[PDB]
Amino acid sequence: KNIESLFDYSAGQFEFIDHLLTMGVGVHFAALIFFLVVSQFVAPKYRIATALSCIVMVSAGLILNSQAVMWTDAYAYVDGSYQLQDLTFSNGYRYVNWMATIPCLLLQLLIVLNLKGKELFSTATWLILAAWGMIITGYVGQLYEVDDIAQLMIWGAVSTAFFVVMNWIVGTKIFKNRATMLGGTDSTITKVFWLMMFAWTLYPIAYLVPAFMNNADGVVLRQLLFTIADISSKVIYGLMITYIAIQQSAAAGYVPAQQALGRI
Ligand SMILES: *C/C=C(C)/C=C/C=C(C)/C=C/C1=C(C)CCCC1(C)C
Ligand SMILES: CCCCCCCC/C=C\CCCCCCCC(=O)O
Ligand SMILES: [Cl-]
Ligand SMILES: [Cl-]
Repeated sequence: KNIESLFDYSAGQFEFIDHLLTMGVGVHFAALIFFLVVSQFVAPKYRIATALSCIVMVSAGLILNSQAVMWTDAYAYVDGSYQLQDLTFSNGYRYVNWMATIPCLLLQLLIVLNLKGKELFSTATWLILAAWGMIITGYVGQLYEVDDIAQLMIWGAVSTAFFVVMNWIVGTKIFKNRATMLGGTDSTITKVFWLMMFAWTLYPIAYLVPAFMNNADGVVLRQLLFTIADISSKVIYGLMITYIAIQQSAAAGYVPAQQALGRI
C-alpha cells in the first residue's frame, strides 16, 4: 500500500537510505547520553523536561533502528538492483510512534513554560488530543498513497486542521507565558516556537511526496525529509529545551545549574 513497495532501487539509492537511517540512530543515541549527563544540572521543577528528551531519543532511535533493519530485510540485490523480497517496508510504524513521541515533545515545552497543576493538565490534555487526531487521520491517509491519492489528500486536509489548531494552542501558550520565564529564556522560547513551525511542517511535505514525486527518487526524498525533520524536531529542539531548563534553574538559584554554566 506504500509507494516504497512499487520500485526497485539502485545500489546508490538503497545504500543512501540505509545510511540516512543508521546516521539517524547514531545521532539520537549520542544525544541521549548528553541529555542524561546534563540532567543533574537541572532543577527539580524542570528536570522532567530533560528526562523527556532522553525518552524521545530512545523512542525515535528505536524506530529509526527498526526502519533500517526492515529496509535491509525487505530488499536484496538481484539482477543489478535492490528488489523487494518476502518482508515488507513501511513508514506506517513512524505514525504509531508519533502517538508517544509527539506528546513527549509537547509536554517538555509546557514544563519549561512554567505551567503547573490544573493549567498544565488541561493544556496537555487538549494538546495531546489534537496531536492524536492529527496522527490518526494522517495514518489513515497514507494507507491510500498508492491506491487513492484523492483520499490521501482529504485525510491530509483533516489532519492539517488538527495540526493548525494544535500549533495555535502551542503559540498561544508560548507567547502568553513568555513573560514568566527567567534568565533571558523569554527570548529563547520564541525561537523554539519557530523551530517547531519549521521542523514539524516537513512531515506533511513528506506525506505529500507520493502526490508530486511518485518514483524511487521520491522515496529517497521522503527519507531525507524525515531525517532533517527528526533531527530538528527532536534533537535540536531538545537541546534548546534543556538549555532553557538549565538557564531558568540557574536563575532560580539552583546551584548545580549555576556551577555548570560557570564552567562554560
Ligand atoms: C518527532 C516526530 C514529529 C515531531 C512528528 C510530527 C508529525 C507531524 C507534524 C505530522 C503532520 C501531518 C500532517 C499535518 C498532515 C499529513 C499527515 C501528517 C500526520 C504527516
Ligand atoms: C539538521 C539537518 C540534518 C541533515 C541530515 C542529512 C545529512 C545528509 C544529507 C544528504 C546530502 C545529499 C546526498 C546526495 C544524494 C544522492 C542521491 C542518491 O544517491 O540517491
Ligand atoms: Cl526546583
Ligand atoms: Cl518518533
